[PDB]
Amino acid sequence: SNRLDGKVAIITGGTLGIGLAIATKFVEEGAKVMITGRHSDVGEKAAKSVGTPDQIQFFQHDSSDEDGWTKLFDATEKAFGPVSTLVNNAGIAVNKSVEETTTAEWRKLLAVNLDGVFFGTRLGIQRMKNKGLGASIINMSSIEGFVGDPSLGAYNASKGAVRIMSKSAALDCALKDYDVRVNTVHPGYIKTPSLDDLPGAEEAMSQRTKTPMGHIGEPNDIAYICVYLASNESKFATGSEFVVDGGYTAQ
Amino acid sequence: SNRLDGKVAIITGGTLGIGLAIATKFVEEGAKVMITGRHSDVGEKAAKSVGTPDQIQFFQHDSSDEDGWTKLFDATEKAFGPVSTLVNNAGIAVNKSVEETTTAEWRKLLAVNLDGVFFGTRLGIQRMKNKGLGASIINMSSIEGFVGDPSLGAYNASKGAVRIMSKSAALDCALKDYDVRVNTVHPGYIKTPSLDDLPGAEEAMSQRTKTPMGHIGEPNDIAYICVYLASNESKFATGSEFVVDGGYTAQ
Amino acid sequence: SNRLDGKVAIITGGTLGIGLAIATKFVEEGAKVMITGRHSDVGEKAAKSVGTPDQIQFFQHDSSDEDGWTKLFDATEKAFGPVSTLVNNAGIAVNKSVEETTTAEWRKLLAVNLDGVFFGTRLGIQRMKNKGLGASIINMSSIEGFVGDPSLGAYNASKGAVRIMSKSAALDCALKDYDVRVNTVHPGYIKTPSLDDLPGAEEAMSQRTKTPMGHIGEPNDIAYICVYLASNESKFATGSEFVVDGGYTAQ
Amino acid sequence: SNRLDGKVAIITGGTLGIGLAIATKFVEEGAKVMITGRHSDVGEKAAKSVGTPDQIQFFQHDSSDEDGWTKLFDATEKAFGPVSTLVNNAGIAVNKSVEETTTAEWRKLLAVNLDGVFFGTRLGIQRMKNKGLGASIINMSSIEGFVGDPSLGAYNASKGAVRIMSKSAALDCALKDYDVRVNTVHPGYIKTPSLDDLPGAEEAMSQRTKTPMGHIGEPNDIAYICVYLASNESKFATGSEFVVDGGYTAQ
Amino acid sequence: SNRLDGKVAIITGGTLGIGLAIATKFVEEGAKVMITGRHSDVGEKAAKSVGTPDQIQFFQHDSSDEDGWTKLFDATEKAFGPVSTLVNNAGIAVNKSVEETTTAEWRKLLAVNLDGVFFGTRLGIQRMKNKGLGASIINMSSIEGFVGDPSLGAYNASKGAVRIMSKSAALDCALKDYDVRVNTVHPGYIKTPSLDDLPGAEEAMSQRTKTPMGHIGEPNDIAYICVYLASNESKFATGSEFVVDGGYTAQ
Amino acid sequence: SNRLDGKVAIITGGTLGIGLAIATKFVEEGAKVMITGRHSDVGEKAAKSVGTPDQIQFFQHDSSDEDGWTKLFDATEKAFGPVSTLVNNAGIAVNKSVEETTTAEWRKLLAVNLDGVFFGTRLGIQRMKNKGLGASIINMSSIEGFVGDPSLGAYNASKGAVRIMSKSAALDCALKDYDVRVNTVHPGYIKTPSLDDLPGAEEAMSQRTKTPMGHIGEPNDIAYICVYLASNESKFATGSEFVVDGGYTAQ
Amino acid sequence: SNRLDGKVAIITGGTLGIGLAIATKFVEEGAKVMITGRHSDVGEKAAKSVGTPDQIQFFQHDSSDEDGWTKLFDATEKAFGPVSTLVNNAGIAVNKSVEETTTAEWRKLLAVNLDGVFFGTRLGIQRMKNKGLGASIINMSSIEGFVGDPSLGAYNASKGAVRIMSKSAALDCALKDYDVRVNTVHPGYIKTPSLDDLPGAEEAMSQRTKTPMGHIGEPNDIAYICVYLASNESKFATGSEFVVDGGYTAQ
Amino acid sequence: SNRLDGKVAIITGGTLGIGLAIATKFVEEGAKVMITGRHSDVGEKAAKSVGTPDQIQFFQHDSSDEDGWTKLFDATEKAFGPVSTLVNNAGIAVNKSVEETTTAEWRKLLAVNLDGVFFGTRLGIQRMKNKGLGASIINMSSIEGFVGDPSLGAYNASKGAVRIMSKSAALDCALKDYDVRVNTVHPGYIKTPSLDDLPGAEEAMSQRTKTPMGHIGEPNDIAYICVYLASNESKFATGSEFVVDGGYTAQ
Ligand SMILES: [Mg+2]
Ligand SMILES: [Mg+2]
Ligand SMILES: [Mg+2]
Ligand SMILES: [Mg+2]
Ligand SMILES: [Mg+2]
Ligand SMILES: [Mg+2]
Repeated sequence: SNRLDGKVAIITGGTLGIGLAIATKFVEEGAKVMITGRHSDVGEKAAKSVGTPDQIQFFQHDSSDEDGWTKLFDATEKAFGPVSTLVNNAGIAVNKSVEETTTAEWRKLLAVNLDGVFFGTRLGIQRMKNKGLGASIINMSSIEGFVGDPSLGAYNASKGAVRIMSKSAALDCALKDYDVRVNTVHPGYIKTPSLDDLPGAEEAMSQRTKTPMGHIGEPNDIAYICVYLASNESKFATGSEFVVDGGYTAQ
Repeated sequence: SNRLDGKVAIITGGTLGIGLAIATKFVEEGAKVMITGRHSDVGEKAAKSVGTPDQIQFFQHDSSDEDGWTKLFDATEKAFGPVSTLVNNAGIAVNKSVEETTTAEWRKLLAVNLDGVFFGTRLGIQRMKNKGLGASIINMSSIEGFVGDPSLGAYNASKGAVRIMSKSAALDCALKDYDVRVNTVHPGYIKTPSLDDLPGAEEAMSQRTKTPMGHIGEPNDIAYICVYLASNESKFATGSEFVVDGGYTAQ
Repeated sequence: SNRLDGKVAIITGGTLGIGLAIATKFVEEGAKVMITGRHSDVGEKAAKSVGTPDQIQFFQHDSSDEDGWTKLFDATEKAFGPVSTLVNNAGIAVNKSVEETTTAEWRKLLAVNLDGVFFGTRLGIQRMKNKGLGASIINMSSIEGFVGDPSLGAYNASKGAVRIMSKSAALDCALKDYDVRVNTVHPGYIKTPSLDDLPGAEEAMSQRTKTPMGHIGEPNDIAYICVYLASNESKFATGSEFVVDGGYTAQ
Repeated sequence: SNRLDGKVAIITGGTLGIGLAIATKFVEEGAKVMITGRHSDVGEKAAKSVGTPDQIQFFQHDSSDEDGWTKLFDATEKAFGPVSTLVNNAGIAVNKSVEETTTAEWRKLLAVNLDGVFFGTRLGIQRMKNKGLGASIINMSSIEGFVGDPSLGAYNASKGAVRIMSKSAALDCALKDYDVRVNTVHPGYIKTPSLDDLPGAEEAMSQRTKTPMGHIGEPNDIAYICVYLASNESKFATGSEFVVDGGYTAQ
Repeated sequence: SNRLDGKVAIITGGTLGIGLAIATKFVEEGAKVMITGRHSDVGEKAAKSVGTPDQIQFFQHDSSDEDGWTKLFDATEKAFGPVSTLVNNAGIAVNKSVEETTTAEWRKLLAVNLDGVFFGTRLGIQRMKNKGLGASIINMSSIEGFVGDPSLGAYNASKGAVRIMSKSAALDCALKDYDVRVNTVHPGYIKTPSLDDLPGAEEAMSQRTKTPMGHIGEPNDIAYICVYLASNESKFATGSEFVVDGGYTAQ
Repeated sequence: SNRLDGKVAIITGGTLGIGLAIATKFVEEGAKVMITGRHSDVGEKAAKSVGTPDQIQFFQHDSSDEDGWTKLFDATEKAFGPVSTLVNNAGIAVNKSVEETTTAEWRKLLAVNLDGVFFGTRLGIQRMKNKGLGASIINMSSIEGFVGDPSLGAYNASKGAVRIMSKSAALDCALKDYDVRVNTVHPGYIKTPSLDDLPGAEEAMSQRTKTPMGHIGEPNDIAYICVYLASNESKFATGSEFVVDGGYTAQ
Repeated sequence: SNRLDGKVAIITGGTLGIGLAIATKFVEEGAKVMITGRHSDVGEKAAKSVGTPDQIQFFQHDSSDEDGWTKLFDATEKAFGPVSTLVNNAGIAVNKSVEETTTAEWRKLLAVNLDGVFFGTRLGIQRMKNKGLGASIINMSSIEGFVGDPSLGAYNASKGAVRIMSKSAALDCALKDYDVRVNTVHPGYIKTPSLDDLPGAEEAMSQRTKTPMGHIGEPNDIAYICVYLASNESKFATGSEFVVDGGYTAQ
Repeated sequence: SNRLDGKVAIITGGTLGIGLAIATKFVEEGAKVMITGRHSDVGEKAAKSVGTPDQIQFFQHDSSDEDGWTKLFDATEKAFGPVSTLVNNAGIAVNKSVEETTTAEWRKLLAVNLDGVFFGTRLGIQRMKNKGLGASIINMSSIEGFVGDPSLGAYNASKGAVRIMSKSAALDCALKDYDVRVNTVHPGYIKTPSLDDLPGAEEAMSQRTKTPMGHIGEPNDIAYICVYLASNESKFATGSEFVVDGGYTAQ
């Protein structure tokens, strides 16, 4: 324990599901955390349920709002000191094939899943570089950044852009000695509130033809791999992809 | 010869460089072609230099214009009959790291390199499916869809989105028996007019630490692989990536 | 036509299935060919069925026989002149998991699928370099060099070694200006005699959960991609992997 | 701490370099360990330097000795109880291109780097399955299982086989509910004694064109990622590849 | 009473403030109403507080979502029959001068105040024309569509676009005999929840130099003028502007 | 109904056309009315046709007679109690351009259309202020107070003066807390007897280039807008212009 | 310079304030001018102070004298040739609300501000039409022809009539091809002798709540806009209003 | 002449039509000018045809490109010194009713006609304020910012936003003593290259029912009014609208 001693972390969309589990384990390991979300009653209840205000707080912010990113970092710095860790987790999904995707659907999904991650990654580098913090940016992609799905058109493009954009960021901060690492995490199917939104997807993706283990994962499975990437145990890991999918992409 | 017997092809950005070479070899192999571009004097001169109006014509169209895509297909169908082949080639580049990319730069590059390819891929599936044409959509990505470059931030995201979005399209048309194939092509550094725009990039990317062959490629190197993917010799190839880079990604 | 003008090619295991199709299309495109195999009566009948002795001949040779490789190159050079093209095609498969694979089974498969390809690649570089031939070595891997299968343990290991060993050879001949290219081809499931070793594989791999097109391929699907790699159209392609699998690895 | 509570681990080649660091961190986290090697005086000194005989012991064994693998499991089970974790770490390297590799060199490297890993993986599945141990087999590959190097011919082939063979094992134990996970670790260049086999490799691979961070790693960088894969935090990770290379493969 | 006999109305942003007052008086006068909003708990409570489900219901919808507009009209038609009245009320404000407005602020405000009104006005004409319904589209502009305010830059542009765009719509449906009227409403300062968001604005805008009446208005003041424009008493009014501002624009 | 509960209204020129319709609807909504005119036999018949003497009565008075205005207010107050509402409606028109207007024509039209409205507005403020009546003065202007007509010279000037003079009165009664509101109504072309003064005006102004609806209005179209302005629903409306013209001024 | 080459202009009330400045700039730009006024000693001194008798002269005339208008045109034509330009500038103001305006005050102001402008506009059209002069009539209105003031009752009415009457004249001379243009100028508060009629108006109208620039204008500000309207640069401008008020009417 | 002595002006879209005429007259009056456009051959030819490089130059720039605005001002400052005048002229049109406007058409027109004008107005204020330059921003709206047209939906909204946004800018720079004036110009129909794009619109808009003068204007008609607004003759004019339309809006 205390594998994240002295760290200051922002976690976008950390009030439910995967992000909420990441926040819980981060606090358990010594970090001070700021979770974000769009609904404030859910968000404040989530922060209080994990710990005290000097351990974790909430900040209402839509990841696609460019102006909010500056206020988010200022607030976190004011409460806990300089930020050392960023988890770009907030994202959404659309159940459409490329052929049947409306232009409205296309723009709204990429505004969050791609533009938002770019806004945070870009400002994270500026604020955390050259400060001896052992900085780490963790961008949440997916197995849909490796393989395609016939009814996840815009989502496939979303996560593929994230996959390769982070490699470019990682190289720039390593060649320039910024003391910032960038890595991507690729979950399989995990039981979260948003997966209950796609009816019957859990049973379909628990078949052996899809997930060889015959079942899907839990939010803590993604939390543990991000503790590794946020801690100084991973000080030699940058620009790499980490897959936790129960065998999905192995076949 | 006549490996593309009876085919009807649209090639976006086919008035210079890589696209112009693709158009030349397509006509040489029996196809009827419509090249697009933004400058009309250059475009008409390019079409006439390759062949007669019953072999190839020009259509002024910005790939990021959504309304133009419908008029482009209607014009090509009126001149040559139903379209069977689409090459999503038009793209642009920005010499910026993720840290130093303005939001304006970000939006303009993705409007062409990602939104445009999506507009054509989406409408191509609708117009070419279920017609016995042996249809083929060829999306131009890059080696920057595999590896990152520290000063090609938005470009890396552009080509990564293209890489995985085409896999989703390929699966949807195969599971539904659409008679449409989708594949991506990943060139290395090729001597084109736009590469002279980035000063001294040719000599830098001809070092052995970058391109093991000690030199860069020519536009015909990309033309030949797209004749294969457009012809019926590749009738079992869909959702795959084809790299022609002189060894860049092998090390 | 005559895309392989003036080329001299060795094709191991060219008396059945994929190799016989490669040999057929090579002769049709102007090359002169020497196919190998272990049974000589089938082999002589195979050569005669494709063309006349001044177009194609047969040479009895076990791919795992190290000393025979020198006699194979000497015989082919004597009949047709200096060899310019090598296709390491001969291979076998066993339907066993890693847990239940005997050491005897393990050793015999790697002797053919790995040692044999190494014997040919090593001597091919020595014999074809620095002669202005536009030489090309094509090593036959598989989709099983990309993904795993629970009942193809030793076969998976063989084909993964071929995938990465060819990258090393390709880099060495490019950095040293040898005028030799090395590339790998990765077929999906193809209807050949070798499918009798995997009982029931055609029906099993024709499900949509396996091959999205709902069917498996034919030997000519692999022949056409090897015409491209053997011809000078691919003079900028080295160290790359080319997949023709009907969508198998895209999901 | 005690992230490896109650685990029993075998680490081949755990008397130097990476393996010794894995053994050190395993004991620190609660596991009981048996390290192997060929020289017994160094091995006994190595075990004693890490802890007491009830924490860690040594067993003289050549990874290529098939019969010794059964005695290795019997000895470890007798001292500590049933084995739950296996790290196939022992390996060697040779600085030779494919063109200039002797058959003797080829056979000896694959006997250790490939046959040895196969011997352990095969018997590990048999001995650890269906016992509620939360078993985990970690096979040591490399970045040379992803990209090629012009002077690592046989080493590239070895490590590529390990990469894809482990996927096959992982799928078999997940589809059959064996309670065994299989994953591979791919280190970059790490300062170990084994670097004396590649002369001048530290200075060569510390150029920015090779490792973007401008330096190579230390053995503890690989130890921490193997603690994650050996613990139950990774219970949803199987058949995956984890890269710790300082940015090497991102460009 | 029953001045709106038999009418079916959609009111965007009708769960608070001005829109909520419009909805209340509409139901009181015989109309059947569907109010929209982004927060569903507030929205459902608002609908129930005004009347029964056969008088008024709620529909969660962001006016800037183009796809939602079609579902909004379908839902209202399913519950109450064909829609006859549309009130484009939802809007937001930003306290910035033109000089100090960020591009992010600019785009977000116009996405709601201009794009949203255009989406509803465009689809309203298509759905309500040529059906004998006595249709009426009421677009909510402001006094800031007549005069400027030094710290309401984007808002001034928002409401000015609405003012003149509705004139074009009104003329098109009158020249074509569509039986659809379009008019704009221009409130002064009204005590609503969003006016409490701009601190001290109420006291500042209640000075006689600003509002000659020495006080600001109440939500019912805007409700009554929209009952007139929705009823058949205004059957000769189209393309006109109606100001209720307590004298603001008279001086 | 009873939207004008307890109100006492004077309507000049209420024996024909627009004024008679205003009087009719005023009584229907609870007000008690005194209509004026110059011919007494028509006037008495008009009053009786609308209702009983305790609802509406007639008073012979020329709007340009200054002394008669005091007797008009005294008579109305004696019959119904204190007056709360005034509609300055009486007016006439002449079909002449500025170039060909006689001074006699000029003086007579402004004596009625301007001097008369001034006489009533001035005395209305004096008599109705500071009595808690919710007083409202409605001055009848026209679209000819907004745009010009080449053959309505003197009429244009009259109606433009009314438009801006009422703004001045409205401001004075709001700054001084008089409890009196002043507003103007601007009708388009309405079918009344007064159209005999403009020969052929109905057919001329019913062209689409003039009134977009293709027809002119009826007197009730103006009556309804004056019910709103006379009732307490408009208690926040003062100094404003309300146009009911069938789209005339929108183009 | 000489922007008014060959023009002959009458300027009513050109012996003080705004008119004297218009006369000064007119002569400087080549026009020959006749200024009018009621006091002849001031008028003769004013003419002499601007230039010589062959450039500018004086004519004693009260703008409300109808018969004098014919002698004014005859005198000016005799001295300089046919008149081409008329500026209806003479006007007066009274500081009274509508409620407290005497009928005597009302009649005298409209006799000058309205009847006088009508007398000149009517005869100007008759005398200047159809002579190729490029004629231009400029009627002086005010911001008080746009907005109301609580203590400028009769003045507001005068200036509103001028605003709309000039539109009617402008249309008549354009539809009939008279070669006469009519336009209005609307000044803000300007420092002139006429400000003694509104006591304290300079300090009152220099507050930022009134004139945003914090000061009032000078007579030359109005002279320059009348040079444009009198010259042939404005040959496409007719029936329009030109405001020079320091921002007064923008808020 | 030299009414624009010592001024430095940027004119967007000044290579054709209205802007080209504005540039010509500006140079004639002493200003130094930088015209912008998208086509560089047309643009350079336009600059040279008006004057020498020390009088006028060209700068390729799309007004909708946000990044280009900073480079445009820097270039003009480098060639001529600090900029004092900005003319936001570049705009485009779409021939669609609100009902039949595609979302693509809507976004593209507003990107130029509204976003572009905002980009220049915002940066113009920052660069020209508080420098004693007598700065002037002239925004090109239209008569379609006053009245509507049934087939100019997006254009009507474009010009209405411009009309009211400039009022807000004018007030902010006057209240803060910025020495910057903002005004809008509203042309009628003018014969330009883009008006020949709408076939037969010239004859339709030259009818007396549309333009009372029976003809349309020429580019110089708009040039002259912008010389007035750019010169110090208009130092008291801010936040006002200037119409030159041949009587269009007067009826
Ligand atoms: Mg986008
Ligand atoms: Mg797969
Ligand atoms: Mg690399
Ligand atoms: Mg009009
Ligand atoms: Mg005002
Ligand atoms: Mg917009």
